[PDB]
Amino acid sequence: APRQVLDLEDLVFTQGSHFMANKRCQLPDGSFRRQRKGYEEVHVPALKPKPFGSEEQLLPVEKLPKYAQAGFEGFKTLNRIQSKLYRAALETDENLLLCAPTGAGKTNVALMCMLREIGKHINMDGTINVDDFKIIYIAPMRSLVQEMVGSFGKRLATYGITVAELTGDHQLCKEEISATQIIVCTPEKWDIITRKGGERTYTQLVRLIILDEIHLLHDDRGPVLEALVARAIRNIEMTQEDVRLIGLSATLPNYEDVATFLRVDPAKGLFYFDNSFRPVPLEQTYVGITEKKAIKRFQIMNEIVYEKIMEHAGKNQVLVFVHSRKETGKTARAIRDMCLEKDTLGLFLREGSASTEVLRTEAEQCKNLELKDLLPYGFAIHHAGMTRVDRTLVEDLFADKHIQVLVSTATLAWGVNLPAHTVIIKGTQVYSPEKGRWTELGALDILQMLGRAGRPQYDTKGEGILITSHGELQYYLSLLNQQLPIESQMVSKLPDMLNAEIVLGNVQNAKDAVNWLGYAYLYIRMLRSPTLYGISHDDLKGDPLLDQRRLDLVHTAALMLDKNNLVKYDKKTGNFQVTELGRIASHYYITNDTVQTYNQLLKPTLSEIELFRVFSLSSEFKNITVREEEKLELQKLLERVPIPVKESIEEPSAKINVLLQAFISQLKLEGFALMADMVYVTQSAGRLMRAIFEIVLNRGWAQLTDKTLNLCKMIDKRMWQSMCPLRQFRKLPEEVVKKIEKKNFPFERLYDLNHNEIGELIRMPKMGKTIHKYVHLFPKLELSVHLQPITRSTLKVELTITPDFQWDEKVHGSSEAFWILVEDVDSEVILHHEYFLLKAKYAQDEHLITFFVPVFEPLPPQYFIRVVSDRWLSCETQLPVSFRHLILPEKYPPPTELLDLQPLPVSALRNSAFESLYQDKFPFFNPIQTQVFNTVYNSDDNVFVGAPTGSGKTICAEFAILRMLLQSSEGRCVYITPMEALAEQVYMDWYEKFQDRLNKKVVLLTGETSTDLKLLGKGNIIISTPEKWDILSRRWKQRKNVQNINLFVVDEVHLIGGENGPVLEVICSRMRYISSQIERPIRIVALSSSLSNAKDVAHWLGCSATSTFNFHPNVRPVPLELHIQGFNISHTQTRLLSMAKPVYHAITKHSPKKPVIVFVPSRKQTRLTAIDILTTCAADIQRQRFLHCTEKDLIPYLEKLSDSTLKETLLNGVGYLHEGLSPMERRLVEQLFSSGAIQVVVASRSLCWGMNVAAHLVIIMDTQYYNGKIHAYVDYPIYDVLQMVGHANRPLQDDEGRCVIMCQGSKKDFFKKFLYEPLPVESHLDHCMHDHFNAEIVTKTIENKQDAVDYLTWTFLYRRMTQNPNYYNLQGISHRHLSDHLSELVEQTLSDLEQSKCISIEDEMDVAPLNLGMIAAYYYINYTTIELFSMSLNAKTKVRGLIEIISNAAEYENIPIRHHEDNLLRQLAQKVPHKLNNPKFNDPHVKTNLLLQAHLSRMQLSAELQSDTEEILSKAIRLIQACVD
Amino acid sequence: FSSKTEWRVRAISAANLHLRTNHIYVSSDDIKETGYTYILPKNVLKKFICISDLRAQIAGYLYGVSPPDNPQVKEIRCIVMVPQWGTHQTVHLPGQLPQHEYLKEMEPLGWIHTQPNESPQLSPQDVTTHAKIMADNPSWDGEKTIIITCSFTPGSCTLTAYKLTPSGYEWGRQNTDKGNNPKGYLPSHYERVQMLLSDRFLGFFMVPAQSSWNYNFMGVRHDPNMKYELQLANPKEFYHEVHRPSHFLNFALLQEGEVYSADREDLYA
Repeated sequence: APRQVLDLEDLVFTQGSHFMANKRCQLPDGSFRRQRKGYEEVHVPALKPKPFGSEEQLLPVEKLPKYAQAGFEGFKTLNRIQSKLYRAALETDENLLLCAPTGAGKTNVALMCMLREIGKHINMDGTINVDDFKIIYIAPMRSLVQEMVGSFGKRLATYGITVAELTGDHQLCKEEISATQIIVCTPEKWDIITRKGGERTYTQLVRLIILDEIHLLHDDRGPVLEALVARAIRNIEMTQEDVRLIGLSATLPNYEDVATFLRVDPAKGLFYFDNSFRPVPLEQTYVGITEKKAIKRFQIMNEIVYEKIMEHAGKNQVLVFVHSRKETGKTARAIRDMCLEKDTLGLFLREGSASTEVLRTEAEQCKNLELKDLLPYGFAIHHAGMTRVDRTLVEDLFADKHIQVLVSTATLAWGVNLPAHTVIIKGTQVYSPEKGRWTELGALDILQMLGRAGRPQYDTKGEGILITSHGELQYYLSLLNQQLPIESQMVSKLPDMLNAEIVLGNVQNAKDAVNWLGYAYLYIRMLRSPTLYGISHDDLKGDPLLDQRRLDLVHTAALMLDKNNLVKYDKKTGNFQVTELGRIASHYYITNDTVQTYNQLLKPTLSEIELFRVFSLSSEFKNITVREEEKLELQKLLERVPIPVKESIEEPSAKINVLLQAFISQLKLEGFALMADMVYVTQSAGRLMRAIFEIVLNRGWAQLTDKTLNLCKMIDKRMWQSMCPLRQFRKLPEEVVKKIEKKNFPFERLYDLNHNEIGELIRMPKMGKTIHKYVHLFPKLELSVHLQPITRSTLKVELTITPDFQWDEKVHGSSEAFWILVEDVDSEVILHHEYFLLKAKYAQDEHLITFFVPVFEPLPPQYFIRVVSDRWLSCETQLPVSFRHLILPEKYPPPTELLDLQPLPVSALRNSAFESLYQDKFPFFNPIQTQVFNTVYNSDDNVFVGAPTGSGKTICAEFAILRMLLQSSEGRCVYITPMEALAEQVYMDWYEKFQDRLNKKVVLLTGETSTDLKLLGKGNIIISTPEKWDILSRRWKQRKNVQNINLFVVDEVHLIGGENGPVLEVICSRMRYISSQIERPIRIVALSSSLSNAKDVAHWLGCSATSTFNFHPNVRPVPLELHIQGFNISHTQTRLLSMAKPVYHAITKHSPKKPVIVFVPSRKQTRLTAIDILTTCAADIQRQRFLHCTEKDLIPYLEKLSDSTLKETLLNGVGYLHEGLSPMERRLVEQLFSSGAIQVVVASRSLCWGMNVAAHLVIIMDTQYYNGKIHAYVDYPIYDVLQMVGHANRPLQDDEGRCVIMCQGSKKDFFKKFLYEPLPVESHLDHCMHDHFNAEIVTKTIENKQDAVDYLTWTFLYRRMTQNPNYYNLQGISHRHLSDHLSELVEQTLSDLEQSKCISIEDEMDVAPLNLGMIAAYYYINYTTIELFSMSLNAKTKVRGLIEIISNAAEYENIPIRHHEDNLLRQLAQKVPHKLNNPKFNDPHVKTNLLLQAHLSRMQLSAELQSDTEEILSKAIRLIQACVD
Repeated sequence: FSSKTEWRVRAISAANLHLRTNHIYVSSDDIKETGYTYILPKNVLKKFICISDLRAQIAGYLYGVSPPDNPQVKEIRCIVMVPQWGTHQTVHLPGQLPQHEYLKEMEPLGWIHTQPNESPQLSPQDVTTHAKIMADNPSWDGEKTIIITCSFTPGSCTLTAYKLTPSGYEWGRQNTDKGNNPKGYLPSHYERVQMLLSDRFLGFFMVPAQSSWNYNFMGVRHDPNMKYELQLANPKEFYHEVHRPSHFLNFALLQEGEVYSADREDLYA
């Protein structure tokens, strides 16, 4: 049924955690009410401990398991309750709930629950190996977290397990806390950090989470804990991998409800203990005051304090918790002046004059605080404000009982643990800047501070006295005796909670939303007490499961999120869509009203003056108001602020604004109200300002993203930029800083000065050294740029960041963060931006970032490349990129129109024998083919056909081949493809197409010169890869089998653009030269993808424009739907992980029932992604949806398998393909896919080229990959990406084909631009140049410099140079410009070649090959290689040296380095015959040395590096022989 | 200026300068026709208006070339900002002219400056300034270089373009007195010239190398003989934090103020 909208206002509980859901309470046993004038006073006695059960004893630290016993030292026996549940603690993974009173020592129970998991992973020869598990301890308070990590560290240190607080900003400390286990945090911290995904790299390594003080469910903070646990549970149901959950709570009813919530089996998992189990029995005193007038009340409570304190003035100890900072000492001195007004009565707090150590209190005299007044007498004060160390010095004084009266704050109860014989809580009311008013303090605050009552050791029984308002007197009884219900405040926050779940992708639609809410505490409470939660029993009967209420609920949240633009959700589908605003909102924990306020208020043109106002309008501050009394000070503050507020008068906006400024300007405030307020404002300000920055940056508005990041920094650091950056190093003296600020000497001018010159400015030379340290500690980047135009629309930028600063991890820490953003001409628009992060290891290593930027019609004077530290203030470097000399490429002519033709039947070629190899495959040729046909088949001339991959150009080549077939019986044809994989793929087809049916012999070239020579000339069709056809055919003059070829075919010629392109270029060019000399024409047919500059390629390869067909990517036999998915997570693991769910969804959306291929960045990633596809397949409630046959049919195929997981993944219809799989395994998977048995295959990226099985939908996951050599990720080569995309083609059946490309934020626009447009292609020969000139000089094809220039004119480079001169660093388009350029080129190539002794240059004109060059050319070895050889090999060199010398060879630097191969190769290098001299383990030469020795020692390695070994060996012998020579 | 209150009024004012940006007027008056005609790309104009202030004159130096085969029109392709400070009626900028590589390709066309109150004449301070540049610089051609005065009209901006006449140039070379009415000043000294705004091409900025351009907030740090280098990057706004160090360097505080309110509540990260 259709949902209905409801009001969430009257449906929440105001004054939460003070709620008191029950309106009735109970006595304890001996309790009495005695009412006095103006105040009722209630008394309850101490509880009576339950008598020890029959044969129930405590457990010593002996009789519990061997390992766990460690770290319990100092403690001989277990507490009664600890001893009660230790069994279920260490013997079961069953979830726990304990309810036990404050003081029972609950922690040490949970500790055991940890020591179990710590024990779950253990080894004999090593203990507690720590990369298997991590534990999460959630504690309610900060002080408690701090101190807990403090003591937990000490305790667990015997194991050497590393436990730390999670205070980390996300990015700097993740890789830091990566190595951290058992991490302690506040529920909130865990929630943001999970919303960002900092957790999703941690999880699945988490077997245990502790919820400590889980009764915080009742607090306003409650919804957070509810959000955590709900997520954890709802998640476990998907993953099927479980987690222990250990709840700790104060003793309160609703225990079974919290049990249901934590999925604790009540049978074996539930634990309850009542208030009688408090170790020190508690006598409770509660005095409620009836006085309405506060003026009289502030007397009455004083007097109650006095009488109560004089009651204990004998031998005993009192502790006063005031909720004020200053009143800690205002309460004291009142007691003092009263005791003086008592005529020295109440004094003598000791056993005598000298007795009880009054010299203790007197001799401690001089101290930081006001204590000097109080200490001579019997009492003192404690709190965080006045001192640091003297707090510890007071705590020492209280423990030893030299002070029997101590007045303090709640942070003393929450911090380091000391009790008091009797404690007294004054007033219970506090000031809430969040609520804008005063309110009674929280449940946990009293519970904590009154649970400090009585000592465990020196005490018999404790008492406590709560002085409150009579109206709340009932409430505080329902707590400290278990009357109080624990209820959920979840409804208030429901819209914010829902958003963040959509943001994480954990809820797609309304249904998933109700499913989620079904995991909430509020759900079980709405179930078991509908009467309270707004459900009448009749409509509850009408809907027992609350399906319709949970549908109504969340519908209003959906509407709220839609109205504020966090989500786009239409009522019809019930589906949600996230917006970037929504993500920003979730990530900063900012409410959805604030975020829409920002959406409407924020505009590009905002001044700082206005930025502050917009900040002040944040809905988070809604209750902050301006009080009459403080409007006196606010005015003064208003005139002492730097940023004009004056837009606003006194109203909340002004107060909040002037407050933020006051905090940044570092100003102290007289009023207490304002202080607390300011604190609130500034603490929330970080997240607020940051979400502003993120938004305004995503929009691209340059100026305001500057103003906002700078504000962020100014808040973080508590200073304005106008102050010296040296201040962010707190290590520095204040007077020195102020001194350098005195004289104005711009900061970046400190680098020029040495240690002495620095001190000379401020005339404080003694400081000269130290200052210098800091100046060079301050993060500094220098940056260079290499810019080349790609198309008239886009330029390419290579930014080289070189660290200029000295790294210190006690300052810069593990990582340093920088935004690089390229801004347009006016510094107005941000054309592009990346988050660049330089890790610890890599300071001093220059990082290379490559990115493209657009240019526009009024070509501008320059762009700017800005780089700025995230956290660091006043730390920035700008780099003007000037276009003053830029020469943009010629705009590219329109692609030849696809004519509308009668689709050609196979019946065209009058040859029947030809028709046979087509007709039973497809009835008609596609429009591309039919348009090319007459030209390529019926005519003899050179053609060029570009069409985007998947267009069928192969049979276009086959046309020309058939023509040649008619031409001559013995007619010879050579066919080239740049990819060896693609080559074998062609050979398998053409061998059956020709040799089988047409009897014409078909061959495929190989490594060896001899065998290859013999191969051609016997064959009609010679299939080869550019390198094979370079070495052979360089010598072509002598080999008649090269010259006599009829047809020459270049497939995928656009690949010229990529590396190992020059060799392709050079062989096609050479081919032309041959056809020049042979006097017979040799037809050339070239095939490319869509090429913008196809004209040049054709002109080069000698095609008339009339026979040139260049088609637009929109011309494809089967139309393609391309979608690009941006992910804003830069850290690659997190990104890759967070695109897991979208993969499944991309299938269910775009191609639910049709074949799907998924390409992945890693060899291993293929497994993992097949798994994840299966585990989130369960989620859908739909299992094995991708398997189209029964399990009985797959058995014959599965018998052939080694890999055990592959069996599983295949069993559910997935399966994967990669490097390590046996060719039989691969063939099998391919068979299963194409036959239609399995609907989805995950494949390694490397297999994009050589894969013979196509699909309907293709999903590319994460276009970067990892390179060990520079230790960075690098983008997929574009042609690869286009190939993967072309792998969605199924012309036989589908009317469409689909592709989803999930990539990083940076890389989004690039794909949006270049996947749709035809591609430009440029020559690389200019760079890879020497080898060929050398080889050609050897053949005497270049006899002298002139011949060299002439040779150059036969190339594609020659063509392109004048087309886009700025790319080749040619500065003009002119004649003598190009001429001078080619001249300088052969000049330096021949020089460099002569320097290397590969050639001799005579008269300055002629050239001749020398020994070296001759060798090089003969064996096809890089010239630098054999030069290295030449300076390395000496008279005394032997195999030890020959190993390393042959290893350093250039052809071995193609060997790559994988993820963490620095340890792997070290472990191998340890055990090899020859060690090395301080080897770097990311260097491929070292790796090939080690792999080579490994091969010589016949060591069997992993197949991963074994493949590598085989490749090394392939080319080894040649190199060796060259050494012989 | 009052140096306290005077700073802030104008400071929150200038945050609206970008509003002017889209209402501008250009003097159309009698065209000599033997003269050059200057085209100003609109983008640099916008940005130049946006960095300015409504009291202190800021100035910028014009650099451009004439389009191929069209020698009688000068496209202004670049504005250079140098260390400078203004009065309400004039602008003090240093003796050194811009030297830099991106500039070598173009010729100097003169300068442009903001003019708090609109006057239908070239202020004596200007003709004198210009002549005195020209005296010391042969690089500047009398006939080719101009003064573009950009005045702030209500809610708007409005601009005119002047050339010195030789009478004017001589007077100005000679002139000492910088008052608003010097002896021997004449309307015969200057001439209006033809100028057009354009959206057809984009101009770019050159800006000081180790500092920014705006010295108004440090007058003692500015000198006629001061030297500077340049870079390709845009100007910061007038009241930008950097131009104003003395004000962000106002902190006199003792750290222990932080002792008060030592309740640290954070709980988030």
